[PDB]
Amino acid sequence: MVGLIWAQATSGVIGRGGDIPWRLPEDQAHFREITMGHTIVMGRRTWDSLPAKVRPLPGRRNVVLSRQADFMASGAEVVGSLEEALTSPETWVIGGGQVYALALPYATRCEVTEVDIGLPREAGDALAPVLDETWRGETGEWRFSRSGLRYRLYSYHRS
Ligand SMILES: NC(=O)c1ccc[n+]([C@@H]2O[C@H](COP(=O)([O-])OP(=O)(O)OC[C@H]3O[C@@H](n4cnc5c(N)ncnc54)[C@H](OP(=O)(O)O)[C@@H]3O)[C@@H](O)[C@H]2O)c1
Ligand SMILES: [Co+2]
Repeated sequence: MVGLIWAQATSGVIGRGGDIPWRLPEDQAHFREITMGHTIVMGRRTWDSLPAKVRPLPGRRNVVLSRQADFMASGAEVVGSLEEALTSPETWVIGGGQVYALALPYATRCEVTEVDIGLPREAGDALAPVLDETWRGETGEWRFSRSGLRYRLYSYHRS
């Protein structure tokens, strides 16, 4: 099983300026529950975005995709291709925009947090991947985050 997990604004923006323009503790807890114990695969830019104290995320095989053969991600594996990372029962791709697009052919699950923030797309933004007609979706109810933004979970799946 390869799954993708991400949070997006209603516009599809998932990242700006190398970070994320919101922070929902509830979504972080959801992310932790879904990924805990499994492989997590991330692009090098997303690894860069994690603070050194939080890196690697605990209890998970942290894998970083990079074309730099000498890139060092202390506490993580650095691989040059996505296929190298797929050696575990569950693999969660945790971003960013480039790696979501790269991993989508391998994917049968997408756990998507829609954040009710009106965030027009700007040049340089990272965006959520486009899901074609093979994906079947199940939508949760809108919830209030303590941060003040509403959010809802979509669970997309396909054979
Ligand atoms: N849920 C969310 O909202 C969420 C989750 C994660 C990240 N983000 C955001 O997403 C943004 C980063 O996304 P990004 O798209 O800019 O970069 P990214 O996908 O995180 O990492 C891009 C890097 O991955 C490596 N890479 C990409 N394709 C590769 C391939 N085919 N083979 C080998 N290595 C490859 C390269 O690393 P080298 O340059 O080292 O070769 C490339 O520079 C940040 O803003 C981050 O905060 C958002
Ligand atoms: Co699990």
